[PDB]
Amino acid sequence: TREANLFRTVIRHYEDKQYKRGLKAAEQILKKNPKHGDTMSMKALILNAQGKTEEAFALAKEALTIDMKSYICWHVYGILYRTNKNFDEAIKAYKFALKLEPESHQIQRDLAVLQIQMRDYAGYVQSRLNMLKARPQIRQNWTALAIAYHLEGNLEKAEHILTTYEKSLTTPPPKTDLEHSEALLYKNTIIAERGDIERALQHLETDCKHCLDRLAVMELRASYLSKLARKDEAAKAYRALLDRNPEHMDYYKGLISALDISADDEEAQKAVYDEYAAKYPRSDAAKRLPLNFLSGERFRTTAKAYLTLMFDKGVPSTFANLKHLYSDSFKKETLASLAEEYLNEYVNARPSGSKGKGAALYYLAQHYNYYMSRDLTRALEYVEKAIELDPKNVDFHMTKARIFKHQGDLAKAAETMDYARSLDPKDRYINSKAAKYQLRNNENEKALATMGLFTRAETAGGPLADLTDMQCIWFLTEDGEAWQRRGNTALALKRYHTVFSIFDTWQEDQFDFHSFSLRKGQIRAYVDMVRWEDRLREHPFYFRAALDAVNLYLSMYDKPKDDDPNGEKLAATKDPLGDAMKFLNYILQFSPKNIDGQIAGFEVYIRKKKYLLALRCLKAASAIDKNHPKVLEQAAKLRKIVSSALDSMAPKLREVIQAELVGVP
Amino acid sequence: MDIRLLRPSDIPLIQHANLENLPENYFLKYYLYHALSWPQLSFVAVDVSRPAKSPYDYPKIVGYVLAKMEEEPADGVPHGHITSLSVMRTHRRLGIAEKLMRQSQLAMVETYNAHYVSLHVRVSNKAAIHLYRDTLGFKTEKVEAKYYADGEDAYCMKLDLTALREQIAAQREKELEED
Amino acid sequence: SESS
Amino acid sequence: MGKVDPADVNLLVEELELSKAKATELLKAHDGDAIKAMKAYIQPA
Ligand SMILES: *C(=O)CSCCNC(=O)CCNC(=O)[C@H](O)C(C)(C)COP(=O)(O)OP(=O)(O)OC[C@H]1O[C@@H](n2cnc3c(N)ncnc32)[C@H](O)[C@@H]1OP(=O)(O)O
Repeated sequence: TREANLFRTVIRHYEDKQYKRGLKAAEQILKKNPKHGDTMSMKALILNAQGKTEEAFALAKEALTIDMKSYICWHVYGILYRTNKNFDEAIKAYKFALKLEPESHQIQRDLAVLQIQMRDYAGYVQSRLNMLKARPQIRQNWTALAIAYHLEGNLEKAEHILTTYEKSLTTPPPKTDLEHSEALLYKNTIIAERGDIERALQHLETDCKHCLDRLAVMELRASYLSKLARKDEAAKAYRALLDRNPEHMDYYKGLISALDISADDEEAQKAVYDEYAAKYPRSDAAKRLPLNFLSGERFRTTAKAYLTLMFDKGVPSTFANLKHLYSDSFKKETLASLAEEYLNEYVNARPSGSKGKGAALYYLAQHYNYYMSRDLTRALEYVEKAIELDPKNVDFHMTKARIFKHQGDLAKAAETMDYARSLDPKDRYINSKAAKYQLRNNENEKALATMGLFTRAETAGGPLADLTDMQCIWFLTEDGEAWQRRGNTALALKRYHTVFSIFDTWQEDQFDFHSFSLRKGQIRAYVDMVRWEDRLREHPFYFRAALDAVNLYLSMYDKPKDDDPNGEKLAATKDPLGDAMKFLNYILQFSPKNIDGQIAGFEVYIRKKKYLLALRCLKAASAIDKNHPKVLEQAAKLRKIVSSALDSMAPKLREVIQAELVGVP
Repeated sequence: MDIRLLRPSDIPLIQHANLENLPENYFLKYYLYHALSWPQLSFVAVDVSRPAKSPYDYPKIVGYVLAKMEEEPADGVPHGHITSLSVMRTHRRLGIAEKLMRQSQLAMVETYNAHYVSLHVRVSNKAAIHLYRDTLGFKTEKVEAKYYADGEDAYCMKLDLTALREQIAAQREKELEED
Repeated sequence: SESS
Repeated sequence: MGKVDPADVNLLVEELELSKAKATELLKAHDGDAIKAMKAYIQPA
């Protein structure tokens, strides 16, 4: 009974972060009752709460051996696991704790979160059904169970749960209730995902008419009407959206389709665009878009009038806004001719200022720097004439550096970009460009000092630490590739590993929001996030650094509180191909349509002596580009190995290999 | 460039755009918190006609506006705040920031009944100050000394949304007549 | 832009 | 209801680098036909 109260003072000392006051207390129980499981677990927590991670796990694990039916021991075990980011082992332990103590709202709460975090859908459904049973007066718990069903693929049941709630309402909520408004739209999206566009439009107009998310109602209405081939009405709907946001390409597409105007009819299309250009004089879209389908003289005429506006305004981003048209040779040559034409026609505005002339010369500089119309010599001439006219122009010098880059003079390119930077020291974009160019010239330490001009000053670990903290993947990747080029395998790997960890964080970032989104009621955004997260590492931001790592480990294989800050332990690996697997697995699983990944996978697996996976990569890469030189080489390289080591492989493997190899060489 | 509502899948390239163009940076998690708290208020500019180097290319973000409602109303009076706004240097002076601001402001009024919107800007930021004052009609409220990490002062600027709200109510009445 |  | 050969499970584990759980599941997906399962698994999207 004194130990009974002493056990309580161990929890009190724990919840007050008084480790010593709690340990010394627990040790007094364990000297009298040394196989008291609940106490051992409580001690395991405090150990873990002070770095004793390995020791805490040994102890917690010992504790639940002694008392296998204690919900505290299992709860603790889970907490440790969840802390060490092993959510899967956490789930197993939370689940059993809850079977031992089903009354625990905390255990059920935390498990449910873990389950959706690991996309244990069936588990999450059961959890929410339970939570809803326990607290059905609270709307969040109904919505949550609908979400679990929805993410599980059970759309019919998710709609049922949503409608069941609505049917309990005695009084219609006021249109100011954002939770109710969001709940109506979420149900609406669910009806459409079930494929019932007829019913979703009906539900939209009947129940969703006054929802607060105005753009959503407007976009859903147009989308449904168009799919139902209700063209007059869809026309009116796309007009509503255009009036709201004259700058959104798809609204014009929608309108134009709804009017039944054929893509061949250039003049009939421009009328629609001219109409909104008149109505909305500041819309760039309403002037620029018609240059996509306009052609011949109609194009030249419209293009001249657009260019005159931009050049007169002195806009330096004119080329960037138009280069998408350069796929058409005619529009390419015509745009250059018009610029030259404007240049010749130019007179100094504001004589009693010359921005128009700078803007045309700058357009021409970029035209001839662009790979689709490249003439680096002429580009140089044009930028120099521009810089004569405007010597302090950052963008002028920036383009100049880029021409040098294309000429192959990386040194000159970094010197010039840095000069450009020095002209606007307050602007981070040009600072970032200069650093990049310096890394492209393999000047890492210089590039890092440039970035130091914008990283928080008294950060510990210098600029690199701040940039790491702020998850700056472009710089980390560039820095790595540069270090690799200099032969510094250690820092190269360290960088690639850092980008890998940033992606682990992004995956873990969604964790607090499984609960938080239920409090906000903004449910469609939540489901958007989840679905994006399910494909997280397909992003080229992951792929680039990851393909670098895999290539560098391949190279290393052929060429035999923060620990390891310079990645020296990384470089000193005895198993590089083993170290490459965590990078490669994501590559092949999330970016299978990417041949570079498949080619790299092949190289890794033949070396690993895993010829079946090698073939799988090869068959993928070949399905993407039959006659790619590398897939042809690897195809031929594989066949030699197969004929060689086939006596050593199992007969079933031998069979599958030879059979699926003949398919496509 | 296309203007459209923020997408959660856009967040890495939004964050990257912020890293390139602004000295004030945040964890990805903070972008999530906006996207999941006020999904109707943040918009992006997209270079949609950029040819894709890869089958997994994401939409190329050349501008964004990151906006929120103030969780603590001044006097129980709802108002928006602009957390972050930038356009790639290569894409400035095409009117993008203006369009992004007016989209955010409209949703602030419609969905959250915003009475005004506020923001901070460096005192030396000519380009930004002319956008807010001259184009959008923000007034200056005060100067916050050493607001930014490097010590630079900020203007706290505020836009009265009364005009937009009434303008909105006027179009609501014409729809009610049709109704 | 918001500080820090 | 599909029963699986343990040597097959160990073969898929070693040559496809799968967990014993996933290797078994894949095999069960093809009625314990290892040659069918391995051929299916290396076919691209
Ligand atoms: C915190 O978020 C609030 S302050 C943070 C501002 N962002 C920032 O400083 C990052 C770097 N700068 C930019 O990204 C960018 O320059 C903006 C966002 C400040 C402006 O973007 P835009 O270029 O897209 O602006 P526009 O919509 O095209 O023009 C609208 C009005 O802005 C004035 N303007 C724009 N650029 C100017 C320069 N370089 N100098 C003076 N004035 C400039 C114009 O008045 C324009 O109105 P107009 O009537 O003239 O069209």
